[PDB]
Amino acid sequence: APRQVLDLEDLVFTQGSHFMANKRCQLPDGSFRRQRKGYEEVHVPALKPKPFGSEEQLLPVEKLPKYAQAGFEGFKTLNRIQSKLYRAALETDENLLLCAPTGAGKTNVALMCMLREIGKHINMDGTINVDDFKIIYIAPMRSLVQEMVGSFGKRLATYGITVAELTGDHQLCKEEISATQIIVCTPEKWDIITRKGGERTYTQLVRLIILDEIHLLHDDRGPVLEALVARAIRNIEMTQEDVRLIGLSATLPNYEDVATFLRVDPAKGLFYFDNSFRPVPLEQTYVGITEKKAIKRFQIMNEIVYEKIMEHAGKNQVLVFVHSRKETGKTARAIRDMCLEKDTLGLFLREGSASTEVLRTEAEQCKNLELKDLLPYGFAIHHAGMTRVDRTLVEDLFADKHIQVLVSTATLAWGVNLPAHTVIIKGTQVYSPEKGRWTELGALDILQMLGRAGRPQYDTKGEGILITSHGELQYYLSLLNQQLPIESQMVSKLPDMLNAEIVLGNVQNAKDAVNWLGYAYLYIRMLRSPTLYGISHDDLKGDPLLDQRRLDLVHTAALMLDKNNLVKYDKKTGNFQVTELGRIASHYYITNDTVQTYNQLLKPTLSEIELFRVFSLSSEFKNITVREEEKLELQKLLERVPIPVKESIEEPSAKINVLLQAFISQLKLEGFALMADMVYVTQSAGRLMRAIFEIVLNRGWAQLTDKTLNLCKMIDKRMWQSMCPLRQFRKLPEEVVKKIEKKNFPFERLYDLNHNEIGELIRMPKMGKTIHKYVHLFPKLELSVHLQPITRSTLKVELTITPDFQWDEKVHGSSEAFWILVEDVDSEVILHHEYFLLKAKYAQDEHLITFFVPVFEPLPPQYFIRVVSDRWLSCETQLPVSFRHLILPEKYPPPTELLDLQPLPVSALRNSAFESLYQDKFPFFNPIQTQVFNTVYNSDDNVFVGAPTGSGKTICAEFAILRMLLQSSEGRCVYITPMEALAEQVYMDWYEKFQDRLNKKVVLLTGETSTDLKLLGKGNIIISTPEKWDILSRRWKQRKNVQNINLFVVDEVHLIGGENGPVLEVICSRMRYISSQIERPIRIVALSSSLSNAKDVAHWLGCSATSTFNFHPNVRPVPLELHIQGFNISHTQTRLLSMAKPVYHAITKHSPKKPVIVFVPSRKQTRLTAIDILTTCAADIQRQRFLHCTEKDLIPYLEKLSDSTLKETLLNGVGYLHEGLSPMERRLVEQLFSSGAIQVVVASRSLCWGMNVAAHLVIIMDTQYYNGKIHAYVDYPIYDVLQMVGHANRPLQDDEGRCVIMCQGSKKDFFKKFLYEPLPVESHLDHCMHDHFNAEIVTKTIENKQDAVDYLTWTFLYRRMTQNPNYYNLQGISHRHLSDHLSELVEQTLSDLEQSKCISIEDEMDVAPLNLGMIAAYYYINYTTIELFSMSLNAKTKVRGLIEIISNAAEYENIPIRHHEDNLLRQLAQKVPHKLNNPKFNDPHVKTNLLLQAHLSRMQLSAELQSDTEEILSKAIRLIQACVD
Amino acid sequence: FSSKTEWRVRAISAANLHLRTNHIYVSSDDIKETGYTYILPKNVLKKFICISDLRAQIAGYLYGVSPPDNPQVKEIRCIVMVPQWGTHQTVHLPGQLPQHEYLKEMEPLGWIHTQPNESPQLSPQDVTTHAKIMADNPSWDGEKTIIITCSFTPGSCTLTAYKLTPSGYEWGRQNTDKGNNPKGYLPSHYERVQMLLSDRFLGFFMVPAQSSWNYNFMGVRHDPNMKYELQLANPKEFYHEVHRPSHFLNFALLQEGEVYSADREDLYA
Repeated sequence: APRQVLDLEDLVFTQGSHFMANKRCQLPDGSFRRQRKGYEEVHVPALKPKPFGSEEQLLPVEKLPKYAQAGFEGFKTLNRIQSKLYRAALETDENLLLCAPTGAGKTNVALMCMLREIGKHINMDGTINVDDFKIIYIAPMRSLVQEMVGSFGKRLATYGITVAELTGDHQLCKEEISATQIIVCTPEKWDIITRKGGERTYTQLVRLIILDEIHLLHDDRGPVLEALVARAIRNIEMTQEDVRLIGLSATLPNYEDVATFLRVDPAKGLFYFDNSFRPVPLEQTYVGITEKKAIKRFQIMNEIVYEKIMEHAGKNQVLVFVHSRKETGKTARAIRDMCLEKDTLGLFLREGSASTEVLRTEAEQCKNLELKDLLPYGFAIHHAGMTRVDRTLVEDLFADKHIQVLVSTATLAWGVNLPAHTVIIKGTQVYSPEKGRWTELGALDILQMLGRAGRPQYDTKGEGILITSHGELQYYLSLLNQQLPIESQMVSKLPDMLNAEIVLGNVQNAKDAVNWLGYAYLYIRMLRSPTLYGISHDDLKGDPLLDQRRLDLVHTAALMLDKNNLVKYDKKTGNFQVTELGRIASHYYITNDTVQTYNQLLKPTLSEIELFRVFSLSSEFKNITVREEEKLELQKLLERVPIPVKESIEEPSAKINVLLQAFISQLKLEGFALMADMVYVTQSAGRLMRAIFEIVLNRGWAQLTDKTLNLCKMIDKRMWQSMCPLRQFRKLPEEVVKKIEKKNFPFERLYDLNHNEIGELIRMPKMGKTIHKYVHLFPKLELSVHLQPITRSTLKVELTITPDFQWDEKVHGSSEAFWILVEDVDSEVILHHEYFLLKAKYAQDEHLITFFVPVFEPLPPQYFIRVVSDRWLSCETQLPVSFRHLILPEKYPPPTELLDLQPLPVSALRNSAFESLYQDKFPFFNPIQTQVFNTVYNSDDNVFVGAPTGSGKTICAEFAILRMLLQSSEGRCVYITPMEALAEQVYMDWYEKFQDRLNKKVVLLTGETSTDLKLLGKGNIIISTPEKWDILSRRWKQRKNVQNINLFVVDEVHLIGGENGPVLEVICSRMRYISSQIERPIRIVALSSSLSNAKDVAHWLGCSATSTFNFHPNVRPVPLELHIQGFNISHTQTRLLSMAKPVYHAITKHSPKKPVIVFVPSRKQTRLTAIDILTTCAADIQRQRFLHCTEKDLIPYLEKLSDSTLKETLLNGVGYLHEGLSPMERRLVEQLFSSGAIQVVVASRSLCWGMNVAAHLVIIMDTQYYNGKIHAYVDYPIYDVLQMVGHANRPLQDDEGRCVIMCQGSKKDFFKKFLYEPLPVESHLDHCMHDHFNAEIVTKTIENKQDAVDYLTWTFLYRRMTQNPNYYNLQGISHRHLSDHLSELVEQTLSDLEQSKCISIEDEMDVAPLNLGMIAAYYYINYTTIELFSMSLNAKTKVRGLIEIISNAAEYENIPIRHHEDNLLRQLAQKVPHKLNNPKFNDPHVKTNLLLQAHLSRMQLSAELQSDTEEILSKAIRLIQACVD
Repeated sequence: FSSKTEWRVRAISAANLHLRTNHIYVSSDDIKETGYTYILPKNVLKKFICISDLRAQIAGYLYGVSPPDNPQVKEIRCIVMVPQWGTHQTVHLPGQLPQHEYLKEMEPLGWIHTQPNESPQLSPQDVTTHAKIMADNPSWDGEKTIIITCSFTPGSCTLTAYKLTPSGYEWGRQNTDKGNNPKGYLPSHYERVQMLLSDRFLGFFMVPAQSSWNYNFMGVRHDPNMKYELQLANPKEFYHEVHRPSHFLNFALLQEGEVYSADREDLYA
């Protein structure tokens, strides 16, 4: 049924955690009410401990398991309750709930629950190996977290397990806390950090989470804990991998409800203990005051304090918790002046004059605080404000009982643990800047501070006295005796909670939303007490499961999120869509009203003056108001602020604004109200300002993203930029800083000065050294740029960041963060931006970032490349990129129109024998083919056909081949493809197409010169890869089998653009030269993808424009739907992980029932992604949806398998393909896919080229990959990406084909631009140049410099140079410009070649090959290689040296380095015959040395590096022989 | 200026300068026709208006070339900002002219400056300034270089373009007195010239190398003989934090103020 909208206002509980859901309470046993004038006073006695059960004893630290016993030292026996549940603690993974009173020592129970998991992973020869598990301890308070990590560290240190607080900003400390286990945090911290995904790299390594003080469910903070646990549970149901959950709570009813919530089996998992189990029995005193007038009340409570304190003035100890900072000492001195007004009565707090150590209190005299007044007498004060160390010095004084009266704050109860014989809580009311008013303090605050009552050791029984308002007197009884219900405040926050779940992708639609809410505490409470939660029993009967209420609920949240633009959700589908605003909102924990306020208020043109106002309008501050009394000070503050507020008068906006400024300007405030307020404002300000920055940056508005990041920094650091950056190093003296600020000497001018010159400015030379340290500690980047135009629309930028600063991890820490953003001409628009992060290891290593930027019609004077530290203030470097000399490429002519033709039947070629190899495959040729046909088949001339991959150009080549077939019986044809994989793929087809049916012999070239020579000339069709056809055919003059070829075919010629392109270029060019000399024409047919500059390629390869067909990517036999998915997570693991769910969804959306291929960045990633596809397949409630046959049919195929997981993944219809799989395994998977048995295959990226099985939908996951050599990720080569995309083609059946490309934020626009447009292609020969000139000089094809220039004119480079001169660093388009350029080129190539002794240059004109060059050319070895050889090999060199010398060879630097191969190769290098001299383990030469020795020692390695070994060996012998020579 | 209150009024004012940006007027008056005609790309104009202030004159130096085969029109392709400070009626900028590589390709066309109150004449301070540049610089051609005065009209901006006449140039070379009415000043000294705004091409900025351009907030740090280098990057706004160090360097505080309110509540990260 259709949902209905409801009001969430009257449906929440105001004054939460003070709620008191029950309106009735109970006595304890001996309790009495005695009412006095103006105040009722209630008394309850101490509880009576339950008598020890029959044969129930405590457990010593002996009789519990061997390992766990460690770290319990100092403690001989277990507490009664600890001893009660230790069994279920260490013997079961069953979830726990304990309810036990404050003081029972609950922690040490949970500790055991940890020591179990710590024990779950253990080894004999090593203990507690720590990369298997991590534990999460959630504690309610900060002080408690701090101190807990403090003591937990000490305790667990015997194991050497590393436990730390999670205070980390996300990015700097993740890789830091990566190595951290058992991490302690506040529920909130865990929630943001999970919303960002900092957790999703941690999880699945988490077997245990502790919820400590889980009764915080009742607090306003409650919804957070509810959000955590709900997520954890709802998640476990998907993953099927479980987690222990250990709840700790104060003793309160609703225990079974919290049990249901934590999925604790009540049978074996539930634990309850009542208030009688408090170790020190508690006598409770509660005095409620009836006085309405506060003026009289502030007397009455004083007097109650006095009488109560004089009651204990004998031998005993009192502790006063005031909720004020200053009143800690205002309460004291009142007691003092009263005791003086008592005529020295109440004094003598000791056993005598000298007795009880009054010299203790007197001799401690001089101290930081006001204590000097109080200490001579019997009492003192404690709190965080006045001192640091003297707090510890007071705590020492209280423990030893030299002070029997101590007045303090709640942070003393929450911090380091000391009790008091009797404690007294004054007033219970506090000031809430969040609520804008005063309110009674929280449940946990009293519970904590009154649970400090009585000592465990020196005490018999404790008492406590709560002085409150009579109206709340009932409430505080329902707590400290278990009357109080624990209820959920979840409804208030429901819209914010829902958003963040959509943001994480954990809820797609309304249904998933109700499913989620079904995991909430509020759900079980709405179930078991509908009467309270707004459900009448009749409509509850009408809907027992609350399906319709949970549908109504969340519908209003959906509407709220839609109205504020966090989500786009239409009522019809019930589906949600996230917006970037929504993500920003979730990530900063900012409410959805604030975020829409920002959406409407924020505009590009905002001044700082206005930025502050917009900040002040944040809905988070809604209750902050301006009080009459403080409007006196606010005015003064208003005139002492730097940023004009004056837009606003006194109203909340002004107060909040002037407050933020006051905090940044570092100003102290007289009023207490304002202080607390300011604190609130500034603490929330970080997240607020940051979400502003993120938004305004995503929009691209340059100026305001500057103003906002700078504000962020100014808040973080508590200073304005106008102050010296040296201040962010707190290590520095204040007077020195102020001194350098005195004289104005711009900061970046400190680098020029040495240690002495620095001190000379401020005339404080003694400081000269130290200052210098800091100046060079301050993060500094220098940056260079290499810019080349790609198309008239886009330029390419290579930014080289070189660290200029000295790294210190006690300052810069593990990582340093920088935004690089390229801004347009006016510094107005941000054309592009990346988050660049330089890790610890890599300071001093220059990082290379490559990115493209657009240019526009009024070509501008320059762009700017800005780089700025995230956290660091006043730390920035700008780099003007000037276009003053830029020469943009010629705009590219329109692609030849696809004519509308009668689709050609196979019946065209009058040859029947030809028709046979087509007709039973497809009835008609596609429009591309039919348009090319007459030209390529019926005519003899050179053609060029570009069409985007998947267009069928192969049979276009086959046309020309058939023509040649008619031409001559013995007619010879050579066919080239740049990819060896693609080559074998062609050979398998053409061998059956020709040799089988047409009897014409078909061959495929190989490594060896001899065998290859013999191969051609016997064959009609010679299939080869550019390198094979370079070495052979360089010598072509002598080999008649090269010259006599009829047809020459270049497939995928656009690949010229990529590396190992020059060799392709050079062989096609050479081919032309041959056809020049042979006097017979040799037809050339070239095939490319869509090429913008196809004209040049054709002109080069000698095609008339009339026979040139260049088609637009929109011309494809089967139309393609391309979608690009941006992910804003830069850290690659997190990104890759967070695109897991979208993969499944991309299938269910775009191609639910049709074949799907998924390409992945890693060899291993293929497994993992097949798994994840299966585990989130369960989620859908739909299992094995991708398997189209029964399990009985797959058995014959599965018998052939080694890999055990592959069996599983295949069993559910997935399966994967990669490097390590046996060719039989691969063939099998391919068979299963194409036959239609399995609907989805995950494949390694490397297999994009050589894969013979196509699909309907293709999903590319994460276009970067990892390179060990520079230790960075690098983008997929574009042609690869286009190939993967072309792998969605199924012309036989589908009317469409689909592709989803999930990539990083940076890389989004690039794909949006270049996947749709035809591609430009440029020559690389200019760079890879020497080898060929050398080889050609050897053949005497270049006899002298002139011949060299002439040779150059036969190339594609020659063509392109004048087309886009700025790319080749040619500065003009002119004649003598190009001429001078080619001249300088052969000049330096021949020089460099002569320097290397590969050639001799005579008269300055002629050239001749020398020994070296001759060798090089003969064996096809890089010239630098054999030069290295030449300076390395000496008279005394032997195999030890020959190993390393042959290893350093250039052809071995193609060997790559994988993820963490620095340890792997070290472990191998340890055990090899020859060690090395301080080897770097990311260097491929070292790796090939080690792999080579490994091969010589016949060591069997992993197949991963074994493949590598085989490749090394392939080319080894040649190199060796060259050494012989 | 009052140096306290005077700073802030104008400071929150200038945050609206970008509003002017889209209402501008250009003097159309009698065209000599033997003269050059200057085209100003609109983008640099916008940005130049946006960095300015409504009291202190800021100035910028014009650099451009004439389009191929069209020698009688000068496209202004670049504005250079140098260390400078203004009065309400004039602008003090240093003796050194811009030297830099991106500039070598173009010729100097003169300068442009903001003019708090609109006057239908070239202020004596200007003709004198210009002549005195020209005296010391042969690089500047009398006939080719101009003064573009950009005045702030209500809610708007409005601009005119002047050339010195030789009478004017001589007077100005000679002139000492910088008052608003010097002896021997004449309307015969200057001439209006033809100028057009354009959206057809984009101009770019050159800006000081180790500092920014705006010295108004440090007058003692500015000198006629001061030297500077340049870079390709845009100007910061007038009241930008950097131009104003003395004000962000106002902190006199003792750290222990932080002792008060030592309740640290954070709980988030």
